[PDB]
Formats: sequence, C-alpha cells, structure tokens
Amino acid sequence: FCAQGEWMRLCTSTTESEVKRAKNHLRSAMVAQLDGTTPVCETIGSHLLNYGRRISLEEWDSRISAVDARMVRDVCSKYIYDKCPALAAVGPIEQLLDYNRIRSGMYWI
Amino acid sequence: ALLRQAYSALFRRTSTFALTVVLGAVLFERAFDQGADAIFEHLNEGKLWKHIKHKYEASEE
Amino acid sequence: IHFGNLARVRHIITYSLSPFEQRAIPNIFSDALPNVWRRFSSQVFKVAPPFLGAYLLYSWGTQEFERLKRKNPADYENDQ
Amino acid sequence: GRLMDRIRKWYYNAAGFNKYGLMRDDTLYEDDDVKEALKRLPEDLYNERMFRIKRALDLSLKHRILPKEQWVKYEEDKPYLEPYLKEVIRERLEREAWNKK
Amino acid sequence: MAPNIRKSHPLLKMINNSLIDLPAPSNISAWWNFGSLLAVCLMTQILTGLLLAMHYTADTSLAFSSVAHTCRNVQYGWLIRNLHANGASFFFICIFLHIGRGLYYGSYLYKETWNTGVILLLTLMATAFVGYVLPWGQMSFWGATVITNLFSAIPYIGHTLVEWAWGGFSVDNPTLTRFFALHFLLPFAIAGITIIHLTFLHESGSNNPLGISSDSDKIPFHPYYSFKDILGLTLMLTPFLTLALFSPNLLGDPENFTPANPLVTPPHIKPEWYFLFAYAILRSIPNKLGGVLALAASVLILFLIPFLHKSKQRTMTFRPLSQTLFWLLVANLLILTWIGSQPVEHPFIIIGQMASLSYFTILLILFPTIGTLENKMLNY
Ligand code: HEM
Ligand code: HEM
Ligand SMILES: CO/C=C(/C(=O)OC)c1ccccc1Oc1cc(Oc2ccccc2C#N)ncn1
Repeated sequence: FCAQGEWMRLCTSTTESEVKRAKNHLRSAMVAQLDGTTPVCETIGSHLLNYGRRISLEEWDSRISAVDARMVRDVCSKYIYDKCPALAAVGPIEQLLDYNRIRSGMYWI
Repeated sequence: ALLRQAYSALFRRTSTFALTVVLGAVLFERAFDQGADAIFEHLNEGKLWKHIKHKYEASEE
Repeated sequence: IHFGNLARVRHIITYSLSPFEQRAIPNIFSDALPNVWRRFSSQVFKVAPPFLGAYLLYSWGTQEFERLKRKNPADYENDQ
Repeated sequence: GRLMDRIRKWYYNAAGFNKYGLMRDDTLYEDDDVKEALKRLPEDLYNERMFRIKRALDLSLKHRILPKEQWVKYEEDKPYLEPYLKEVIRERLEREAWNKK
Repeated sequence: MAPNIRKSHPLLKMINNSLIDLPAPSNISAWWNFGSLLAVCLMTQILTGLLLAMHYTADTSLAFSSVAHTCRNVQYGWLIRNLHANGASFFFICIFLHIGRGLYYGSYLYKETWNTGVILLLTLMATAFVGYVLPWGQMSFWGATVITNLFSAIPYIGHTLVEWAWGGFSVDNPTLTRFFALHFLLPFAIAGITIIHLTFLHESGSNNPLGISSDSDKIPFHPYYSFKDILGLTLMLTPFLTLALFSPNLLGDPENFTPANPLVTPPHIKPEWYFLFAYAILRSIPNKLGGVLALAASVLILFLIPFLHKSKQRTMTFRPLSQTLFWLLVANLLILTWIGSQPVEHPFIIIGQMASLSYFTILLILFPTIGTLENKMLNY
C-alpha cells in the first residue's frame, strides 16, 4: 500500500528538494560504480555493447543535472501512471491480494 | 484513434474523467429526453392533447 | 484482520492476467454456450419434474372445479 | 449379491463431486470432529486435499468441471480421512462416557 | 497510528471490514446477491415510505382519500405510491430466494445468522401486514378483521389480547392509528436487527456453493462483489420497474379501490401473493385454534431447520435425493400459494390439506430422513 503510494507521489507531487537530493545520491552512485579496475572495465564492456560508445561521468553528470521535479513527474507518469504491472509473489503471501486491487494502486496519488 | 485520444484526454486523469461524466450527462440528458419524447409522440399520433389542442385553441365561440 | 490468518497453504502456483490484456466474454461459442447447455442438461430432470407435476395438479383442479359448476342433465330428465 | 454396491457406485456418480476432482472426504462439512481429524493428517495428504479443494472452488467460480478423463473413479476414491475421523469420534465418546460415570 | 486511514479510523474501519477488505469466497453464485438486494430493498422502502407518510392521514375518515390525494396531487405521488406498494413484493420475492438459497446450501448451520434471519422475516411480515391496512380499502379492513379475529381463539386470554390490540370492539379508527405507528416503527427495527444479522454473519464469513472451506481461495468484497451485486441490482430492478410502470395493479386486489365498509363483506377475502401460501395452510385445518397454530407454525417452522440437518455434507450440491426433495418443497409452496387464492371448495379443500400436510412432512420428516439415507449411500 505504502510502496505503490510512493510511486503515485512520483507521478503527481515530486519536490525540487527531493530531486535535488536524488541527483546527488545518483551522482555518488555512478562514481561509486567506477571504484576499481574491474568495475571500470565492466562499464566499458557494457557501454560499448549497449550504447555503442562510452558515456563519461562528465556526460552522465550533465544529463543528471538537467533533471528537475517537473521532469521526474512527467517521465514517471509516462511509465507508471495507470499501467498494468507485472507481479511476482513468493512465500506466505495470503495477506497480499488481488491483481485488481494492486492495479488500482496504479492511479490517483 | 479516438479510443487513444479519449483515453489521453478524458479517461486518464481522474479529474477529467469526472468532468467527462458530468458534461457527458448534461449532453446525454438533453439528447435522450428529446429522443424518447419524440418516439413516444410518434407512437401516439393524434391522441395527445398536444395534437388535438388546436381545435379548441382559439378556434371556437 | 481476516487476511493472513485463514489457511495453511503450500505449493500452489497461480497465474493471472490483467483485465486489460484479456477479453471480458471470451469463447462464447466454443466454451460458454456448450457449458450453459451442459448445466441446463444436468439439472432439468431434477428441477422440472415436480414443477411439471404441480402444473398437472393445477390443470386438473382448475378444470375439475369448472366442471362441477356445469349442470348434469341427469337431474332434469324426468321433470316434465 | 452386489446390490448395495450397485447403489453406492450409483449414488457416487449421481452426487457428482468427482467431476470437480474431489474425494468423498473432501466434501465433508467441517464440524468439530472433522476439524480435529484434519489436524492429524500427514503434511502431504493435507496439502493434496488443499489443492483439490482450491481447484474445486476455482472450477465452481468458473462454472466448469473437469474433463471426463480427470473425474475421480468410484473405485479409485481414497478415503484418506475416515480412519482419523473414526478415532477422533472414538476418543470423544470415551471421554463423554467417562465424564458421566 | 496505522499507514492507511481506512483501517485506523473507528468508523471507516467498520466500512472497510464489511464492504471492501472483507474476505469473500471466490465461488459464491448469484444466489448470494439477495442479501444486498434485501438491504437496498429496505433502504428504498423506508425512503418511499417516509415520502408517502408525509402526506398520509391516519384516520378512518381521511385515510383512503389521503392516499388518493397523494396519488392525484402530490408531484410524483403516484410514482412513489407505486414504488412503495410494488417494492413490498420485490422485498418478499428477494426474501424467499434468500431463504431458499440458505436451505439449499445449509447456510442455516450458521445458527445465529439464521435465527436473526427468521426474526427479520417475521418483522417484515408484521410490517407489510400493518402497512396494508393504511389505505383503508375493502381488503385492508377485511384482511385486518379476518386475521386479528383468529386470535380470539387462544384459550382464556383470547378475546382480551384481541380487544386490546384493536383498542376497542372491532377494527376501527383506534386500530388504524396504532397500525400507522407500528408500520412507521418496525422498518427501523428491521434495519437494526439487520445490523445484528450481518454482525453474526461476519463471525464466520460466507458459506459457498460447494459447502467446503474457502479459506484457500478468498477475494476482497470490492471490486468483485461490489460489482457483482450492483449488476445483480439492475438485473432485478428491471422486472421490478417494468411491473410498477407497465402493470401497476397486476398484483393488487381491485377490492382495495373501494373504501372499507364494515357492512359489506367482500366475496373473496384473500391476502397478497406473499401470504397466500400461509393463508392456505390456515384454512387447511378446520378448527379455529388448530388453524391459527398451523398458520403460526408455517413460518416458525424455520427455527427448527438447524436441528434437522443429518447430512455429513453442508449443501445439497452433491446430494441428488435431497435436491429433488428440495424442488418438491418449492413446487409444494407454489401449490399452497395457488390454493390460498382459491375459494374454500372441492377440489381445492382436499388439495389444500394434502399440500399443507406434505409441507410439514417434507421439512420435519423427509429431509432429515433422506439426509441420513444419503449418508449411508456414501458409506458413512
Ligand atoms: C430484511 C432481511 C434480511 C436482510 C437485509 C439480510 C441480509 C443478508 C446479507 C447482506 C447477507 C450476506 C449476503 C448473502 O449471503 O446473501 C445475508 C446472509 C445470510 N442471511 Fe440474510 N438477510 C435477511 C433475511 C434473512 C432470512 C429470512 C434468513 C433466513 C431465515 C437469512 C439467513 C441468512 C443466512 C443463513 C446468511 C448466510 C449466507 C451464506 O450461506 O453465506 N437472512 N443476509
Ligand atoms: C419494511 C418496509 C416496508 C414495507 C414492507 C412496507 C409495506 C407497505 C405496504 C404493503 C403498504 C400498502 C401498500 C398499498 O397501498 O397497497 C404500505 C403502505 C404505506 N407505507 Fe409502508 N412499508 C414499509 C416501510 C414504510 C415506512 C418506513 C414508512 C414511512 C415511515 C411507510 C409508510 C407507509 C405509508 C404512509 C403507507 C400508506 C400509503 C399507501 O398505501 O401507499 N412504509 N407499506
Ligand atoms: C391487514 O391484512 C393484510 C393482508 C395482507 O395480505 O397484507 C400484505 C391480508 C389481506 C387479506 C386476508 C388476509 C391478510 O393477512 C394475512 C396475514 C397473514 O399473516 C401470517 C403470515 C405467516 C404466518 C402467520 C401469520 C399470522 N397471523 N397471513 C395471511 N394473510
């Protein structure tokens, strides 16, 4: 209930404060993925294979910095809002229930 | 594609979905009534006062 | 709290599709109707009988009642 | 001769729970004795019973039954609970009797 | 307190645990749609009832015309009057299907839910009975007269209880005014007891058509049953309105379009369709006292059902013998209904006693007997 709630917040009411912090966490994250030779090498192998070139931290940072509240909301709305999700549940899941109910958690903040 | 347009413009946002129902109702009523009344009177030609009214409506004594 | 305390269930997997990925009334002729017929068939001789019997009793009793209202000529054959 | 057996096998098919893939014992109303009996069932028997039942309810909400092939055959119906249930009732009657004395 | 306010709040929590997050069997059929229809039926009677009450006058000298005034002058008075009068039948149709379902699926094993249910039925009957007198037409007065006099047959306290109820020596104005008060009151008792009905019910949850535990497969009431029930509402509501709008008097007695007259007995004093079956049983026993008991018993018999269950299975789904016995009973009731609308003459008199006799035999003797028999045929 709370989780889907947070997704709905993303689409409808993200704050510049939130993104401002999310961006710093993301920067630290990308930088942290290049901590060593194996991880830098892993990046290269992938970037080439997937983007057909290397995307430097300098570029990532450029892109990451252009992101703002308004943008997060639009992108999220575009991929999350009122979408039929895919669900996998394993274990003692009796208390989680009904695709229908979950599907409804997909709209209205 | 109307369905897609309808979806994007009307049914996606809950606010617009309500606005569509209200505006939809206002228009549905107007049309639906006129139509039903239209059907009822045709199926009853010359039987309703509306129909015979002229005979005593400023045409007697 | 009634969800989560119901039953001890193990090893059952279930697969379901969103309502928007599927049809509301699928296979009306290949699955639906056949079954409707199947269901009707399996019950008709359990429900129908007593209702048919009721009908007969009703018809008899209604006719037997109107018949007793008519006059029997055998009460006036010697009323000269 | 085989009269009682002709009748039973007949009622069994007349009943029709076998069309859902349920065993006779799956159809028992869960009163007090039956509930205790069920707690004594070995895990595997219990989980099988559970699936059979869940399956039946799903068929029931769908207004379908199993294909004639999958129907439980009179002679292949396993009376998995009757043994436990009889013991539970035996125990209960003992206590009832004893608490009277 | 808690994450979502649908669980924490002292009120929503109630609305949630009974109409939204309430666990329902995934396989309950259309026969389970009658409870909600009964509830909606009740809200509608109370509603149309109040709207009519605001124009009614409980006095022998004004009753009949106050109702006519309502139909003839009040804006949509005729519609409301129709809906209320016809709603009473919709109510009973729904209640007989509600009861049937429970008998066929052994819902009565939920003793308290069942007993509060019988009380709801008795209160509903008293309500409709006293409501029927209000227009003060011929059948209003004579029905009141016939039925209330039956009780002067109770030993010793007979005449007393009756004259007390009438507030005099015959059905007259003081009876009408107290019947209006009662008719206004009882529906509220029905609403109250209904809450108890559902409270006991929630202790166990719903039974289902296969009569086996559905804990392995439960679904939230909403949206599954909120939608199923709303659909069930419009499906029934169509025949209802079709009747109330295209054939307003199909079920009513023409005799009631004549003001009550104590000096003119109608030729055929008979009740509304939903009471006919009981009227038949009444007349089956020639002897004022026995008939009254027989009448009372025709409905009180419902309190015994929970005690006459012998089957090892809950429902009759997998009990072919019990199933035919069940439809015999239903057919038996159509016959009694029919007999109840006929004059007391041959062949109707004998047929009446046969159907009355088989009615009680089937519930008291056959059902429990066939049940046991079937237990033997399952090798139990
Ligand atoms: C004003 C009348 C009544 C109201 C408003 C009412 C309402 C309800 C409701 C809403 C339910 C749940 C939905 C359903 O299963 O249909 C219910 C269930 C039930 N009611 Fe009633 N009821 C009424 C009368 C009665 C009567 C007369 C009986 C029987 C004598 C009765 C017996 C039951 C039982 C045993 C259940 C359990 C259903 C099951 O097997 O799951 N009710 N009722
Ligand atoms: C359980 C719900 C109710 C039932 C079963 C019911 C039943 C009836 C019946 C059978 C009649 C006679 C119909 C006819 O004219 O042929 C009647 C009349 C009437 N009822 Fe109700 N009623 C109910 C609730 C109410 C309530 C709550 C009120 C309002 C407080 C009310 C007020 C009236 C009035 C004023 C009449 C007399 C006018 C008329 O005959 O239409 N009723 N009712
Ligand atoms: C005031 O009379 C109201 C009548 C009515 O049908 O209201 C709906 C009525 C009209 C004509 C003749 C009798 C009438 O009343 C009744 C009342 C009645 O009440 C019972 C129903 C079931 C079980 C016991 C009783 C009693 N007493 N059973 C049959 N007819």
